[PDB]
Amino acid sequence: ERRTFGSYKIEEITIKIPILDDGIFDLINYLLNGTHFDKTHYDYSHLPTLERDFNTASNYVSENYSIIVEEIDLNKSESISLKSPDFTVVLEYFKKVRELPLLPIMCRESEDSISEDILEGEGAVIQVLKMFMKGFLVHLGENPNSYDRQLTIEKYRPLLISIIGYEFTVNHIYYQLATFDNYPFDLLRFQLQSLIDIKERIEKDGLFKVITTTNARGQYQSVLLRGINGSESYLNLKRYRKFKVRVVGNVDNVIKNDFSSLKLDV
Amino acid sequence: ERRTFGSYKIEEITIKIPILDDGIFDLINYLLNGTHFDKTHYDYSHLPTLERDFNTASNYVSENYSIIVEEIDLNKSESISLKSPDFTVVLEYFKKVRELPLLPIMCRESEDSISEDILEGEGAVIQVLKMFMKGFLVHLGENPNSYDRQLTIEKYRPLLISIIGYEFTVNHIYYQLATFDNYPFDLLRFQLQSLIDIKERIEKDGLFKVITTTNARGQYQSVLLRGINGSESYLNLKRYRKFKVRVVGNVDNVIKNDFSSLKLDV
Amino acid sequence: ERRTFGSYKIEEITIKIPILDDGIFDLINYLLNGTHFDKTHYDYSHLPTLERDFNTASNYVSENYSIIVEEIDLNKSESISLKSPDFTVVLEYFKKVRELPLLPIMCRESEDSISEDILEGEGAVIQVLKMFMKGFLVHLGENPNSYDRQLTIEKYRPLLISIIGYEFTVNHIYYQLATFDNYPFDLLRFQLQSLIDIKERIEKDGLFKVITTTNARGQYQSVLLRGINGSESYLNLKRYRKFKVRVVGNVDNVIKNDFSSLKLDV
Amino acid sequence: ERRTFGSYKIEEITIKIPILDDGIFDLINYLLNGTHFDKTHYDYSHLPTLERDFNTASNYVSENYSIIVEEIDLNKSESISLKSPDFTVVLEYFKKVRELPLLPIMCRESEDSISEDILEGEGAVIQVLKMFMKGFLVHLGENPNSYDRQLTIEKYRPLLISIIGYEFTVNHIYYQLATFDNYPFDLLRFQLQSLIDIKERIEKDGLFKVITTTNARGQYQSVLLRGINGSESYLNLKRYRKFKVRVVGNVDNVIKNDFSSLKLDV
Repeated sequence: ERRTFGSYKIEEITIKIPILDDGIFDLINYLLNGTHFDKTHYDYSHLPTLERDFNTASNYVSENYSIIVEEIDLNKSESISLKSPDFTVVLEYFKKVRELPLLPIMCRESEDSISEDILEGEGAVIQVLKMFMKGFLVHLGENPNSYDRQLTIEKYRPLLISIIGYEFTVNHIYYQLATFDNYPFDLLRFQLQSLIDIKERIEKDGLFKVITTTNARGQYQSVLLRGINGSESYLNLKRYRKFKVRVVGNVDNVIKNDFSSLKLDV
Repeated sequence: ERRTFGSYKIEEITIKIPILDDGIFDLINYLLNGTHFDKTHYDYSHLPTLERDFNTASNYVSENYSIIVEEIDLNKSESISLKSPDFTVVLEYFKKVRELPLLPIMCRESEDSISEDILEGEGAVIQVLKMFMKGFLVHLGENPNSYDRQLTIEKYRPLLISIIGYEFTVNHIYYQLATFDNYPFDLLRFQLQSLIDIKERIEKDGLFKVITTTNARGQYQSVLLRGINGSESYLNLKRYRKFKVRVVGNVDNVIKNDFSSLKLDV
Repeated sequence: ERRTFGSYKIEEITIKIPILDDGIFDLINYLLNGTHFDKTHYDYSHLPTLERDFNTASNYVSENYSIIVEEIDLNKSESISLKSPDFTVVLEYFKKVRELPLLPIMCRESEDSISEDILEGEGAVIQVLKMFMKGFLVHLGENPNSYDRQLTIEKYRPLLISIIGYEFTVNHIYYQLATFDNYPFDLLRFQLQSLIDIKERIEKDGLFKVITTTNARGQYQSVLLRGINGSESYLNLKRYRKFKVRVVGNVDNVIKNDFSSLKLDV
Repeated sequence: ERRTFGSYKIEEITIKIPILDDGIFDLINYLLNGTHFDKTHYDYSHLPTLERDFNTASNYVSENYSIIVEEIDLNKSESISLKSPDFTVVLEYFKKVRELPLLPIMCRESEDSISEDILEGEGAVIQVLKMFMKGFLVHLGENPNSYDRQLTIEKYRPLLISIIGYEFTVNHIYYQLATFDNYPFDLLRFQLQSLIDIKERIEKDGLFKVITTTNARGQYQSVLLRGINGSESYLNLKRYRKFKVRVVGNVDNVIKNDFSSLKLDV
């Protein structure tokens, strides 16, 4: 059941709406386990240095996951969630509920205080995801679909966001990609080229804004990104699921029998 | 939207049951209109003399259809049905209901009284359908499916029946094919070869039996076929429908754009 | 209650979804009556020769509308609809239901048989709409909104289509604009520039495809456009309404009174 | 998200009723925290000595609030309420309920017994609110609305009441303003001028009346104000809420792109 890396799939439901398979839920679980590409469900010539970054980031995320795996109850569904711009994972577990800020880029006054091996671990993670998106887009271009006009990149926004955060804590393409979660596929297929213009001044003074609402029972902090149009968008939760894969098995038919051979009447 | 002749298609529905597209409902309508293969929704090298028989039978069925088209009301859905062994078509029409015995082979005491042109018309029809089935089976062998074990030939039984009727009013393959409407696909894919054995005696004395039930309000006549096992099966009605084809259009994508060309960061 | 020509407006509803006001329903009614710009609900320096084309097309559409106005019953809501690519209007009328193919460009084997005054009338209509869209887009750029990322050009597709039809029966911009009814606003605000590439070959052989489905009770004809990606889209109905304008009246306040004048205590 | 001080806002709801935003709920919370104007959600030239009184009163209210903050449970919505004429705040708190008489002016036989710093604190509070109302009214005059005829000052009555209490425990404008909670906006916009006449005799003998009803389970005390018409009104509870502010963010669009530049056909 192997597949190319960074893939997506399209499935139909009707009462003919399609839905997309991301390559993330499984990707998240793989990074949870530190699993290596060989023992994965996964033609990568144009993917330079893919494996070393892959497995280094897999291990780094593996121990980070273990950091909270240690506390987990035996007894204590799966509805993993992600938050921009510190790109934090969110879990739940019942008897029959935690988080981790994978890439905190909002404020880091430990540029040299944090050890360089940890920094390289995060850099490996962010580059891995960067190339993962590059693969996902190559995949989009490689095969077009009837349903290319029905959905948007919207899931992947925060990852691109994390990219630009590193950019400030070290671009035009990834930024403007992030700017439109609602952006459609074949559009990008058309105008990957001229995505060049804000020019310098709206990002020299912070890429994002931070606002807290004093809800009188707490302090709902929130991050408010600004996009190259010079505009803004609130960051929002996005609960995940993952489709229960079909039992279907490959036909792999070998008989390929001839029919003219049989002495049919005429 | 062209396709190969004699095709079938497989469609999924779930609350993952598949259903088959026959190539008959459309085929019936085409024979209704006498339409020629060029102006059809339809790689036929192994189909000898296909076109001349095709269009001759199309015309013959066209006038036969007109025989009852003349009487039809303007105002007076579509639920066409077929009956073995005279292979009769059945129509309905409402304001917002007839039949025709296309190939009556039960009793014909007009072997020379019926003109030879009419006889050639029916022979063209029966051969056309014969090759149509041969194509359908070549199609089955050409592409196998996950769902090859889920359905049977059951729709096409009466046509094979009509074949054997001509055989008596002029075989092993088509007979035994007809014998099992419940017969599965890939089985035939396996054992097309040895389908040879009843030997002479159960068919010298009539291929079928005829029984009428005196239901006290009418005489329900019925034909009871016997199969090479030396067994029997009652012939049954089979109401038809036809799926409302999807609006889907061919992507026919031409851009096939490169991606390494864009100056992505790394 | 005057407004600039070719305008749009944005209105909120919630149980904060916005909806757009087109400038079409009213525009359609104005062309129905042949009304001139002076006696309209409507800063047009950059609109060359606007009035002469405006009123000529208004008159032409007025008589064309009268062509079916003559037959209308006294007694016999309003749910006007439009169809590409002949860009036909659709009406209904009850006691307490027609159409007209305004710009038939699918097939016209009367290039010189049709008088030149009629041809100039249609050309005036199509240019009028062309500039109307140019104004609509200037309007989009002039004022951006919070909700610029929530809707698409989708209403106006067929008009752009009619444009390209004239192009064949005499471009890159209007074509690619039409190609994406789902296209978002501020995107166009960004990349109006580089919209240049199919190159010659997919449009030399017909801009559109025509397919009829033999639904066994009729012949549902349909037109299937192809877009610069080399892809396709089915053309679809779009029922219209028009919001019942609010009773609101301009405050136009004139008092602008001072307050420090009153002998407030401190 | 800064705004001018003492503001109000107008919001629409329909099944087009408007509602007003006060500048009080937030103001109450700010005085709860002793917050200073700089770190507030808030062009004040005509506001003399605003900041010193602002922050002094903020601190005074802050400790007064702390007086009951000390007792509050950790675990133990928000429905703050105010009562004239001692202008007392009212709170509630649940697991998942107190008051404070901010400006008791009904009876104070401690004119010199109460220290002068406390007295200056209350005087700062009352002047702060006095100017706050003056700003609110300047705001009303500065921008008029369609809905100026749909609501009344009714929320702010008790504050004006507290004013007149100080007047006795040290006017025509603030008194008559208080006299009509049901008074409409643009009226005041018209006749701020001649609000002069009861003349001396109905207020020399107490501004208000006090009546207790022996409800046989308690003593429901109540204060009964008298207005310059020589009439009366019972003082009433007014439960508060505060709208959950919209997530909306400022567009702050910067592109302001030209359109004639693109080589549109005509």
